[PDB]
Amino acid sequence: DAEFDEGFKVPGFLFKKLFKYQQTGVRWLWELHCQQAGGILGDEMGLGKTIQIIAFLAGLSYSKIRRFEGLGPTVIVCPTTVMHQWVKEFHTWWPPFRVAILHETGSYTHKKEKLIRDVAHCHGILITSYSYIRLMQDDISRYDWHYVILDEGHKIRNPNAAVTLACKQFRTPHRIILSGSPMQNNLRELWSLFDFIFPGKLGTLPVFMEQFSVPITMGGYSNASPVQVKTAYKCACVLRDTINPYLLRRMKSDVKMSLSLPDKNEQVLFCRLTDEQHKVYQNFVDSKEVYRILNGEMQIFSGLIALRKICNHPDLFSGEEDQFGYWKRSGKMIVVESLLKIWHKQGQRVLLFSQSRQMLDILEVFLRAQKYTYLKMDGTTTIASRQPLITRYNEDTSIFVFLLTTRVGGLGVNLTGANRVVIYDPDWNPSTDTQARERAWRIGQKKQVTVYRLLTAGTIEEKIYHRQIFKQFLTNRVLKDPKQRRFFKSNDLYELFTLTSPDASQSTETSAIFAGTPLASSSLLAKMRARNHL
Amino acid sequence: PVPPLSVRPAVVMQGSARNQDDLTHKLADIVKINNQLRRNEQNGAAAHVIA
DNA sequence: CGCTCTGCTCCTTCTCCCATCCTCTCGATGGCTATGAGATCAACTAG
DNA sequence: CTAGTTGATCTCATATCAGGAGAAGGAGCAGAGCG
Repeated sequence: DAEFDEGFKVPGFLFKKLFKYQQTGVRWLWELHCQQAGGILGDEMGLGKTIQIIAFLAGLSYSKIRRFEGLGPTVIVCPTTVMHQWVKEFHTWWPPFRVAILHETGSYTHKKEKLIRDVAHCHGILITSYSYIRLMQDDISRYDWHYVILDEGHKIRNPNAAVTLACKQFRTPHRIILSGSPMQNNLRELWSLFDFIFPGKLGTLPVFMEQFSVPITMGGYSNASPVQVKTAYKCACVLRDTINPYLLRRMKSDVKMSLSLPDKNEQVLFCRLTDEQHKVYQNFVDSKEVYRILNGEMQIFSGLIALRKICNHPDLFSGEEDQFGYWKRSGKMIVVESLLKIWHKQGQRVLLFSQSRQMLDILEVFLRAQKYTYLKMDGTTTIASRQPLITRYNEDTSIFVFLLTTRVGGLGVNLTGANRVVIYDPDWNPSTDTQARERAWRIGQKKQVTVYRLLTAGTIEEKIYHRQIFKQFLTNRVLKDPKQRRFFKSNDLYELFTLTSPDASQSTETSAIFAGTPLASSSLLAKMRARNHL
Repeated sequence: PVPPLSVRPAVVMQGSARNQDDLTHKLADIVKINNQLRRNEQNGAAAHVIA
């Protein structure tokens, strides 16, 4: 059996099964357990983070380290769609853990409070949903939990949500987060996650923002004064080394040689607005509503929703060959016509993504107007019948296009039989579109998958994509390397109520922006003066 | 203390438009700024903004 | 021999009040953000 | 009793001039003790 420095006898017949990065992760988790601190397994999806957690907890139970003779009661807060998976994983790796699910489905068939009491009384392994943490936040937190594992802990990304407060009402030193991305939009989410795992390490959120978030974003613009970018680099370095020993994040660059990965290509099509759609958009951006938005007298949010609706299709905003949702009145639907026809002639299989469920229904009606066989899964479908549809799409070839919104289903529902994917409209979060493209291109994908993002040039959608890239750049700067070539302008990025459609004489805004493509008190002093000159 | 509905009755006009009392409009402002202050203290806000 | 403690005066805010009851016309007042997904639960609808 | 389906219900995201009269505070200050 493998043995660590202080003595943590992870069993040989489990430890041998792990991969090198998995064993490194178990080492890191147990270093945290010795320091009595929490962490974030920020390894991206597909590497396997549940295996690391069960291996580490099993070693902690067999090693009988101690308070508690070995491992005590632990709570795992995960989305419903994976709860049963978790128990099966335990039951196949380490059987003697009395694992139990808290759910209406469940297995207890009695009062749930009795389940919490009984499981804690046996030092069991208890799995919940985030909603049960929120609802029983006073009840579930009375039985001296030894570990808290927030699987997909990006549910805590908001420092305001009641789930965040209910999850931060736990008392143990041991807080582990299993999230594919600690931050998705901005540094609010990084702060919230670190406030969970380690209450004191990063400062109070005001302090954190005023020190890190504002300088970094101010240095994320290409029109920033040199002092601003240098301060942003320094502050990013400080945040990086502050979070270094508590965020274990591994990419698919170092671990790529261990597992295969088919090549992925991606294009961003810029779909010109149709003349009627262009007229409607120009009338809205000239109407008094956007003027009141610019005055601040009305919520800008409704104008955003309206312009997104216009760029999707005029029939959304406005409300034979003239029925609801005719595909000839929006240029993005023209390109979807061309791509769907060509891909059907190629015999491939398509994922059709869109943030709007109404335009998802419009796309359904369009597909019915054509003769493409298809299958739909969205939020309106019952969850108990979600797994069949996916399976029926993945097993046969007699279904051509599968319809999604970016945010339906559990994280990473296995849509492997698809070959091509089209994202009909961009979202504000880079992570939801990254998840959309990732869902088709996962482990065990047989053929080269390509993603086509559909944009309308010079419109709100182009600015949504620009914001998405900007947030992705911020996340990358924080998480992998601070030095980064600056792409954007502060005013152009934030002003998003104009219409400059290209005439093909001049290039599009995106291509114009992307036009180029003990210490001995002297090392200590050298590092201090180095950081200070920046 | 927010008073009951009797102290600030919502009188219905000739049609269906329910007009609210001055107290109700003021309480709406108070709840708006109270929630706004609650989030600004809970999430990122400058000291002068909270002030 | 300079400090403190009055307490007098002059000004300054500041805040309160301005009869009772009755009739009639006439103008203004109207408040709407969106959308979607996850989850729980409680009720039917079969078994 | 047991699932399965279906509504309600709730949580969480992403957008940037023709007054007056009195009361209270305050300030300048004269002067008296007095250490």
